[PDB]
Amino acid sequence: SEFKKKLFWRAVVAEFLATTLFVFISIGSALGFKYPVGNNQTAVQDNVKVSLAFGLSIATLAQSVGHISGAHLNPAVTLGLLLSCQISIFRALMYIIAQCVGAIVATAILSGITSSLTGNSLGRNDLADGVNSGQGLGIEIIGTLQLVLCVLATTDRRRRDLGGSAPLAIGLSVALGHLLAIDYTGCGINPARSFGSAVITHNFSNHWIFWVGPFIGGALAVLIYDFILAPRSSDLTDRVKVWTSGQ
Amino acid sequence: SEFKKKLFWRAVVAEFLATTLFVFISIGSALGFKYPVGNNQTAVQDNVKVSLAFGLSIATLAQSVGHISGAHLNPAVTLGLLLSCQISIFRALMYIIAQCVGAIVATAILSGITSSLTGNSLGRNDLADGVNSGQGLGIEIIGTLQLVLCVLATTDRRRRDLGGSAPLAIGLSVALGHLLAIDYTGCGINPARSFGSAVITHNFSNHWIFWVGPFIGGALAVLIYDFILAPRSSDLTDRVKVWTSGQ
Amino acid sequence: SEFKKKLFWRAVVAEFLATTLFVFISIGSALGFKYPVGNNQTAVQDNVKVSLAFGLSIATLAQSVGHISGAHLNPAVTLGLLLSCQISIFRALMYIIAQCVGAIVATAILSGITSSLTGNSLGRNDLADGVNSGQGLGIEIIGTLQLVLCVLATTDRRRRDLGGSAPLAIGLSVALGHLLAIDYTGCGINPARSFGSAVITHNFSNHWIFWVGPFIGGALAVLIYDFILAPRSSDLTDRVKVWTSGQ
Amino acid sequence: SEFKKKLFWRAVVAEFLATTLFVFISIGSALGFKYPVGNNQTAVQDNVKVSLAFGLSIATLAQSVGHISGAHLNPAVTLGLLLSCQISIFRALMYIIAQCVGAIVATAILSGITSSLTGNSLGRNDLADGVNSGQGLGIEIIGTLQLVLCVLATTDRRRRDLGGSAPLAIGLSVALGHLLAIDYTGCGINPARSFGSAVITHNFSNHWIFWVGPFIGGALAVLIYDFILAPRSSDLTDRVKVWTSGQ
Ligand SMILES: CC(C)CCC[C@@H](C)[C@H]1CC[C@H]2[C@@H]3CC=C4C[C@@H](O)CC[C@]4(C)[C@H]3CC[C@]12C
Ligand SMILES: CC(C)CCC[C@@H](C)[C@H]1CC[C@H]2[C@@H]3CC=C4C[C@@H](O)CC[C@]4(C)[C@H]3CC[C@]12C
Ligand SMILES: CC(C)CCC[C@@H](C)[C@H]1CC[C@H]2[C@@H]3CC=C4C[C@@H](O)CC[C@]4(C)[C@H]3CC[C@]12C
Ligand SMILES: CC(C)CCC[C@@H](C)[C@H]1CC[C@H]2[C@@H]3CC=C4C[C@@H](O)CC[C@]4(C)[C@H]3CC[C@]12C
Repeated sequence: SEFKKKLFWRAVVAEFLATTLFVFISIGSALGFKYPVGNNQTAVQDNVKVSLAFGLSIATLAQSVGHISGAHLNPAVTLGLLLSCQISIFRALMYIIAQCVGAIVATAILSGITSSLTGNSLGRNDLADGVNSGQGLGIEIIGTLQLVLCVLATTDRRRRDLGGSAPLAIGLSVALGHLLAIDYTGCGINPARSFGSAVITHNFSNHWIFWVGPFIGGALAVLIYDFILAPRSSDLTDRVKVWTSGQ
Repeated sequence: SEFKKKLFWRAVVAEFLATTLFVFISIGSALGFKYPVGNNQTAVQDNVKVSLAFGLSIATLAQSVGHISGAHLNPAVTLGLLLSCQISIFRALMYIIAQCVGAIVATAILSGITSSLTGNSLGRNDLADGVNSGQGLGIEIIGTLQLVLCVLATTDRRRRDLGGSAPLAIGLSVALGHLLAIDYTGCGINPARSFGSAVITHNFSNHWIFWVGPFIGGALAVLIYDFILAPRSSDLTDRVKVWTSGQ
Repeated sequence: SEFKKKLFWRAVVAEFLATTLFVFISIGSALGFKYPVGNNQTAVQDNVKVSLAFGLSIATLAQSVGHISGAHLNPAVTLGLLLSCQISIFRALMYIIAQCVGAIVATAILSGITSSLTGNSLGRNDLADGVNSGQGLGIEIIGTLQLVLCVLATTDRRRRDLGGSAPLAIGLSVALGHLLAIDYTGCGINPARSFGSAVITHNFSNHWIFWVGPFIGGALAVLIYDFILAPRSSDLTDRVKVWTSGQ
Repeated sequence: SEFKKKLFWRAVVAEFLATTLFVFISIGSALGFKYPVGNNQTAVQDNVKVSLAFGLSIATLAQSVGHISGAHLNPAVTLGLLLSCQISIFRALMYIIAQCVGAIVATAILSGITSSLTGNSLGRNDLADGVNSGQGLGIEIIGTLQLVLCVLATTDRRRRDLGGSAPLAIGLSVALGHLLAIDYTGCGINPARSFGSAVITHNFSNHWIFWVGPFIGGALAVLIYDFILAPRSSDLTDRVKVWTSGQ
């Protein structure tokens, strides 16, 4: 069905390119504070700068490819939309693969560009001092929960009171998550974004947190928005059939 | 009437969950500047970061549950909407109870997560040096007045010139209040948000300010918007009947 | 005509109250960096905080009273709308008087609240070191020019491509002007806002700049938008009659 | 055709004036951190302030002259719209000339205003220490690519899901590019903006990067958005005829 449709592959390529741009721009803005290399200054990372960079990248790329691919740009958001029965399993898998490949390519290109930084971590997400696995896991769970909840509520298609720009809302949610989690874990929040940095830097220390926590948060957000707050008056079998049909 | 309706209880649970997420994310972003614990640095709290975190949390959760619960997320805003005769007394009481419980739960969860911080105040609102009870009370009154005025003017339902995103407007109002009041009192502005921190930290010093001042500001905003600027051409008895009817 | 209409006086009172809230909140956020008084720290004023406070105050109060008074909140913007023949002369004079009185009241209330600050200038706009009268005058002219141009283009009523929130656009224009002019002159940009601080602090040094420059910028913006970019296909006599008719 | 139309010349003058205002305000906000001159402090440039100034200037001027000139304000964006066959070659050339002249005039006026700064570079874009020609070229390419992609996707005219303010989206894209590239190259991103500073400061060191990289990024964005993601079902000859017809 969707395997032989041109629009599906265009959406996959759009997700790949937009994830590449998002990862590259956001991590490049995150690593900007270490420049100039020659100037010896005790520069402090600005959380507002990085959070706004992530949020505006999400908003801009969502405005770019919302009508083309739905503007997922996150394996956790894609998995949440799969669990809310909006996209097919094959589409979700292709989106996750494209996002991971794009993040890896973007991180490699940035590491080539930012090769002058000694000991460059390429914005790799890791636990800060004083934060163990459980606390960072909970922070990631809450951030991805609010992000997936915002995504689900924005793309409900049953609401006539919606106003403003949906890409702006998604970007502000991402920026909120970053303002929350940068000081704690660097705000992984995106399994592809952390996975690309882990692959390029050859460091997978505490990498399971940024793949499990976002998925748990997305699943909790789906459970809440679909069975507590705004239930849908449809049979479960029909929504399960969307996984094998994609419509 | 509303006691036996499923939608009312779904709205109450939505208010509870959204208040939990708001309090947790906002206070976690406020306490982020103290990390890493091992690194001994004279870190300075960024007011822009905390104000944007509060505002974007308000905007995101309002976008999430506006069609479900009305997106109050504030005992002062709920009391103002009660005094403007838009919601029933029972609904207002349930919203206040849910917001307080959610704030307490969020503060407890964050204190569990942020247990590594020595002498962690959990973002407890208190008077700064040089500010007495009256000055902080006035600052809180003005901030809650502008917030409740924005909420009332946005949800007027008689205006056809409204544009953009209403959750964005509410979030920007909250961020404005925080930019005003963080340096003075930490911008309590929300009786549930301060109440949860006071309960968890077992400190109620000058806690009456953050419960009286927001209520006074909300009442003043209701009085202004309903009897000076945009009066409603309806009898007072019919609006009083909304308290016992909820319609 | 308009002297005996209730809506005109409600609009005047709305302008007064919104200008009071704007001046109070914005200057209070500007003076926040000097707290705590007891703590001896070399605190540096954050231009982003003050600019965002001014912009969000403008946006929130415009969202509050746009349908009531038109949300001028600036003697320069009011004079520009008078010169673009949208409001009457009496309405413009009443708006200017109300804005000045509200700014004076707000500055007095804040000085009462911020009395603990030694040598508190109450956010009085003055020329910085290295900037003479001409340079600050030009900066104020450009800032008010872009602000009045944005106000005129937003409230054109002939454009069907308008989107988003107009109060948000006006607030972002104000924040842009502040990001431009805070380091130079403190971004007066509003004759009432500077006038209130000058009256309360009993200091009128270089105060003519903040009353002449904004007016010149507004007049230039009106001239441009009405005779170079988007001319109106109406006789000049009919537009002059709006000054004595108000319709 | 368009040479004898008044609206075309009004659009050209609007582009000139808006580019002048954009360059002047943005570079003035960028150079604000060096004041006061007499006060000897180790002031650090705030990237958030400069990025927000650029973005809000773009958004405000786009809101001002979108219905008049299309709000290009960038030779790279104008070239991208020419390559996407939306504007004529003569219109693109006139827009580029007007933008360059306006940027030169704005930089000269600001240098007159900011003459008190010793060794004032007038915000001239140059490679930072540790960044060679290739890395800065790639950063500029990516920033202009995302900017032109956002511009093309926003002004598609085939999308009915668009919401919010398009000038706000363009301004947020510009602010995102600045948050990315300020630490690396100062975020040239606009050939006119860098060209004016280079002409006024009489320094063209590494100036080819800020004229080649933005053009490459715009061309890549046009290629992507027009042949990979959202192809148009029209013959190439008809779109080529727009270059000589302008319709
Ligand atoms: C992503 C695309 C569209 C734009 C960026 C690609 C180009 C400009 C980038 C990507 C990889 C980069 C190279 C990566 C590594 C190095 C080694 C270093 O010692 C000198 C610079 C050099 C040789 C870089 C030059 C610029 C470069 C070729
Ligand atoms: C709110 C939900 C959905 C997510 C967060 C819940 C989980 C991940 C949090 C909440 C309470 C947390 C615990 C609170 C206290 C402590 C004691 C400390 O010495 C080690 C960590 C530990 C044991 C935390 C581990 C993580 C934890 C269990
Ligand atoms: C504007 C309205 C709605 C709210 C603010 C008004 C009230 C709370 C403010 C305005 C003026 C203020 C007073 C101004 C001056 C002083 C003197 C000082 O040594 C102690 C505090 C005291 C006595 C302030 C107390 C609080 C105060 C009374
Ligand atoms: C762009 C327009 C609308 C507003 C700005 C124009 C005016 C106010 C500006 C532009 C050029 C400026 C002059 C440029 C250079 C100098 C030399 C210096 O030693 C004293 C100030 C002085 C004499 C400036 C005074 C103010 C000035 C005349």
